[PDB]
Amino acid sequence: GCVLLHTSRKYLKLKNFKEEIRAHRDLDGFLAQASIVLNETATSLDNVLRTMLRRFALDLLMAMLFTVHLLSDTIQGVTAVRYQQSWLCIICTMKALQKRHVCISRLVRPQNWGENSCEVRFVILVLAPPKMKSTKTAMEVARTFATMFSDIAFRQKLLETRTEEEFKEALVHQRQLLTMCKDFVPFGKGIREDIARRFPLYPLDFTDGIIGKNKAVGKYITTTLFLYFACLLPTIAFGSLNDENTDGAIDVQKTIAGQSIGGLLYALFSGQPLVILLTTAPLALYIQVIRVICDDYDLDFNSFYAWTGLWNSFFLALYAFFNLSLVMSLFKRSTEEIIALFISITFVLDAVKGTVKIFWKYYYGHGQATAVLSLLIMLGTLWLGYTLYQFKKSPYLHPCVREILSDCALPIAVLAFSLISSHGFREIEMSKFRYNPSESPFAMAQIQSLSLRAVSGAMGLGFLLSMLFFIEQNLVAALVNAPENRLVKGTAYHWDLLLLAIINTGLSLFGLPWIHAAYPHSPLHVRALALVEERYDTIVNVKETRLTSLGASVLVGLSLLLLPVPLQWIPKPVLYGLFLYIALTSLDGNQLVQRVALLLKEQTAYPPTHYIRRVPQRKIHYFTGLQVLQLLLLCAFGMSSLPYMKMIFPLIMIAMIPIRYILLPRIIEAKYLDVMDA
Amino acid sequence: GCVLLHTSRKYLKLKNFKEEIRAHRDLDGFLAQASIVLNETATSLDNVLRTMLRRFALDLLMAMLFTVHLLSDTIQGVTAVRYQQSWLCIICTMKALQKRHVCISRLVRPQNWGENSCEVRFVILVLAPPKMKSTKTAMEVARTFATMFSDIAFRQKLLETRTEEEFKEALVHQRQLLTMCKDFVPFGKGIREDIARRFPLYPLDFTDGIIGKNKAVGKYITTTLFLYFACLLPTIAFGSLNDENTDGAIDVQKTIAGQSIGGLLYALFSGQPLVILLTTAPLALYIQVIRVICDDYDLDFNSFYAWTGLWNSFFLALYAFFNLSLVMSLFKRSTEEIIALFISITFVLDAVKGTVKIFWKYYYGHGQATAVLSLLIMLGTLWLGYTLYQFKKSPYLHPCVREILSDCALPIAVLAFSLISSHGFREIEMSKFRYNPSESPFAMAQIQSLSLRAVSGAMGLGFLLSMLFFIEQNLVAALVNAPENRLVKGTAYHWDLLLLAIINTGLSLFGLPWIHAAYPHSPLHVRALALVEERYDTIVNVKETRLTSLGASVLVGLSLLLLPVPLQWIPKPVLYGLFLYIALTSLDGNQLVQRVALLLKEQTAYPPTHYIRRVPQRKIHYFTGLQVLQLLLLCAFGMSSLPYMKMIFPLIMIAMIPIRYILLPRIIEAKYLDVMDA
Repeated sequence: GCVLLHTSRKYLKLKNFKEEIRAHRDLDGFLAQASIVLNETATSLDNVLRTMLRRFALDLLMAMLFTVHLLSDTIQGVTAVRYQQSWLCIICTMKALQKRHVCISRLVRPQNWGENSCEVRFVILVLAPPKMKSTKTAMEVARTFATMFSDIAFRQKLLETRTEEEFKEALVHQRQLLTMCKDFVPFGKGIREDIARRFPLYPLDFTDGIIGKNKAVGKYITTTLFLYFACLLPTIAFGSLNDENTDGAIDVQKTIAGQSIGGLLYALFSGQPLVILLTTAPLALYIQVIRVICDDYDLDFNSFYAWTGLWNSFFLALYAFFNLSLVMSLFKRSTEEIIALFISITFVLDAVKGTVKIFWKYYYGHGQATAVLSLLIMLGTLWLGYTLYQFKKSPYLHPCVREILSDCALPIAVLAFSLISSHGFREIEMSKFRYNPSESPFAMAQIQSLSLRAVSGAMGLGFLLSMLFFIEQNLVAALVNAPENRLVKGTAYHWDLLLLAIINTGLSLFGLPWIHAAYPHSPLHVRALALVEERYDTIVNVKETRLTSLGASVLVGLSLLLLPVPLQWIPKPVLYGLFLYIALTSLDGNQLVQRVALLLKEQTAYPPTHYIRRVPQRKIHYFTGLQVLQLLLLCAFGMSSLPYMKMIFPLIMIAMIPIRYILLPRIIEAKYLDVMDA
Repeated sequence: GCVLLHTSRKYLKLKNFKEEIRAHRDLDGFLAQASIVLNETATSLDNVLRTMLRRFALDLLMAMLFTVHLLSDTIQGVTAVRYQQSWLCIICTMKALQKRHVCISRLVRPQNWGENSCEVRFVILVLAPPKMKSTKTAMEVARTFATMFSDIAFRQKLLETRTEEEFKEALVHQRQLLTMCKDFVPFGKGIREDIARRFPLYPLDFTDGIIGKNKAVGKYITTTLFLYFACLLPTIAFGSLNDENTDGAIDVQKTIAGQSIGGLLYALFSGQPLVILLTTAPLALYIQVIRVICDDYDLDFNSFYAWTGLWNSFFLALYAFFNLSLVMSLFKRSTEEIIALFISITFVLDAVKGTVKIFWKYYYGHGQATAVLSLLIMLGTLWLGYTLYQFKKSPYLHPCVREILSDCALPIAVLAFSLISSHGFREIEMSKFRYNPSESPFAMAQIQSLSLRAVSGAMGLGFLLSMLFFIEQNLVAALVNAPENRLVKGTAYHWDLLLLAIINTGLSLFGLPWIHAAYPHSPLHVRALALVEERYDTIVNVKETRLTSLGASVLVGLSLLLLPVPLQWIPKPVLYGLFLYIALTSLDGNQLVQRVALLLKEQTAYPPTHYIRRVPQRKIHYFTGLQVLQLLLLCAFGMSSLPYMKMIFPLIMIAMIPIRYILLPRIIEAKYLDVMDA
């Protein structure tokens, strides 16, 4: 009965006692239940293995060990390639075991058990159940002992030991050996250097995936379509929100026009073009507050709105000119993810609040079919978009066709349910955003009309706006420029901030809504243009190009000609489903979200991530809990009914840095915190 | 720089040229592009490998080969344990390759390359890309050549060859060598033997998981709860369907009472108690036809209904007494799955037809909020139930808590959305099944009242009913008794058929609806009580017990006391979601469904199933297409508007056997068809 024997040899990295705590935990567990065989007189591998098994407690266990050259799993040391015949590590997996059993047996005399086992003196048997954590599997536990025995000096010390207690002391002693401003002075250098880093690479932005090989034409078209829908609809909602707050001073037409002009300019004359500019709800809050201030006094809305925008741009220009973007590097992964998660929650709350608003107005008559259909459309749009989003991992279809279909998840879900609501349910009227003809012919707002005692108030709002703009712009840019994304071209933090002020001051003078780096869209824009290979998921490269951003801006601008059509065929629930879709898809890769899901996870399902290996689980869960506590602080201030607390929200984000670097070290060791950021 | 080398040795089964076609395909592909090196004068492994690589076309390729003892992957022959040093098979994986390259090099003289490679004469290098089908991976292709070279006689013949053409002929010649009634005579034995097989095991049915170790108390309670909801609701719909067809002759009270009494009796005095009895839509069609016949003539509905039930039981008694259940073994996996899929489609169509009925009555006013909410509730119930159903595979939660929560998918989904529709949407009226007080006091139907010329017509219906009962009872029992399910106790086909007639004749005399083996519930009952371990999914054992069936029947009977409560708090859309849930969950494991999904699958994602290995893909897809054609035949006859074609549906199922055993062999080879059944 001839059979085929498949032998596979792979190099395993030496266990890092300095960094990995599992080695120390496994050594302590072994010391607690030591099974050490001293002066084993058996001259054969079979007898030694049977003796070690008897120390553990049989032919049933002995048989499963084999399939030295007949052993199923073994680990041996190699010297840079000479094998280490001095010691041998035998590994086996048994389904009938509940714990991990490690036995170390020392032979009286060297034994010639094979080509690479001619001088065996130490035999290490590691038995573990198949169902165990990836950090404490049979291979991992053996690597802890293999690394210690890989030292020739340590093996010599073991041979000198005479008693079991001294043998343990050598193991403990070996473990100990293994275990053991100037910037801002040049004000202009930040702006100058960023231009110098980006200007030579400008032509490559328009020909990165168009000219030459690896033509990613389908990716660019899909990403532009994804950006077009993901940007036009929120601006429509924000434009309507401004319309009902400013009583027609700022409408859908101006909001979309500002987004198109600002996006087009940013896509052309800014480094790192993957950042997407969009108006946000906090910006709408400032516009609402400005209207309230202008209502209380005898002040023109456009004049006051322009002046605070001028001060906002002026302070942002100073921030770029003083190279203040460097201090934003203190926002490590610990703080960025919390702020990242908070913004995703806001989009979820906006959809929930909008659904309640529809139910309150229609279902309770402050009719019922509209509210019920609104819930169905919102849930259906989220389901269809998310199902298509996850379709990329499916084995179904041609890889190219599947990638195109999956990357078109948002455009297809919006269009499909827009037809369902508008055409399949014509008899049921649906809530839609208001549309009105042109009212303000893009005036200059008459900045000189406003007098003293009011520009100073605008300066205060402008300074507060600058704090919001400075933090948000750098946070999203840092997320785009995260080390996980390759982006070999470079970063243009200082130049982008200066251009953002230049874009904003133009919008403020014409009364257009302000726009800055929007958190959900930009990484999704990077994620859409990125190439991911299963291993877990790793981004090989990102197609850095201005075509997607520029193309989306043009399409949004062209939508102004046919503006009523989106405002009629696309109801609010479709937008609410879009908000749910982008919020959920933006959490794919969030460090805090994964650890939150980890809390609720069976131990055996814990992935072998870097932070789990280096940081104790107890400390990780404490860090996760503290981050959730910080998240609740953001929710209390950022999503409150009082407008003032929401306006001072950037101060809360600033206050997170002292908590991270002063308060958190007092609770959790600073070394563990640094690993989480890394 | 000391490193750790992990070597793993595993026995690989010799490639079966007789059964597996991939071996022949790989050998033909190698012959088409042969890379044979004859009389290699190199005395070192490195030079031979470099020469073979040059024949393929380098140090980059050479480096990836290693990490003989330094080779990453190798296959060697073992004699029952002596290694075969004559030949060696080297395996490597390269991401830069597009095809599979195999090279065979013969050495002039034996070389001593190691302990197990002291007489190397043949070197086999197999290079394949990582992304390939599981049947044609690097290991699989090497196994084809390893099996051929495992024969010492074949290696001697290769040494005798002088030219490359003769070397190919030896490879071809080696491939050829590797490639190359009485029953029914005892009428009563069927009934007697089944009782003898089940009577000694009767006490074990009530103490299989209650007394002793492995107490599966949570499984029994959950399964009883699952069966209670999965049975009570369809009987409610069928009872209402009978009420609107028979104009009050048969109502919800009688249908539930018949289900409870029939289920309780079957759970007690029947072998293989995992079979669940329930009324079906085709049975309701016969009741509707009986009412129409009784309306056309001057015949009592109860008298005619009882007589056809008497003949149905009489013919079923003869079928059990003549051991006719044996011929049902001809319904192999080829025909059972098609019938299995068809019944699942009927439950899907019933939910769809019911949804259209609600929309037609309410949305179009033949109001709108009811129809829209009905769609939302139906889709929501399916989503929540299916999400909880798939929660069992999740790493989330405690394994015990997760298993209990996931196995309660149907009860939780029904109860949760019943509260949502009845209590969360009180203002929106929902379609509900009719409830009326008791009208018929369980009479005996006065069988003797009916005269001649009408009992003969009942005999015709009874014979047609017997055909439906005989086929359906055996098909579901065969699915329960499938080889995948262990069920070490045995089978009681003949006894179950006789008892089914005894149960049915009692129901017919009292005017209760007939019940037989229901396809969706019974395997799900087996699946709920089964233990599944990931490998793919394999059922270790099934907890065979009568408690779940008996407990569910009692709960259904007790529901008659509080009958209005389910008929009010549970609307039709919740039931429609239940129909969608059971239909979809019943396809988990369907052979036809998996092959249908296979059609739409990328080649690299093809699982290494037995039928793929033995049967060509082209023939598999032809077999899948023919089965779909047979499915369309069932759909045309079984789900048509004409009642007569639906009544003769059992004839269509009978006609499938001649197609399988006479028509299918004419198109696809009989050997391939037998593999599909196996």
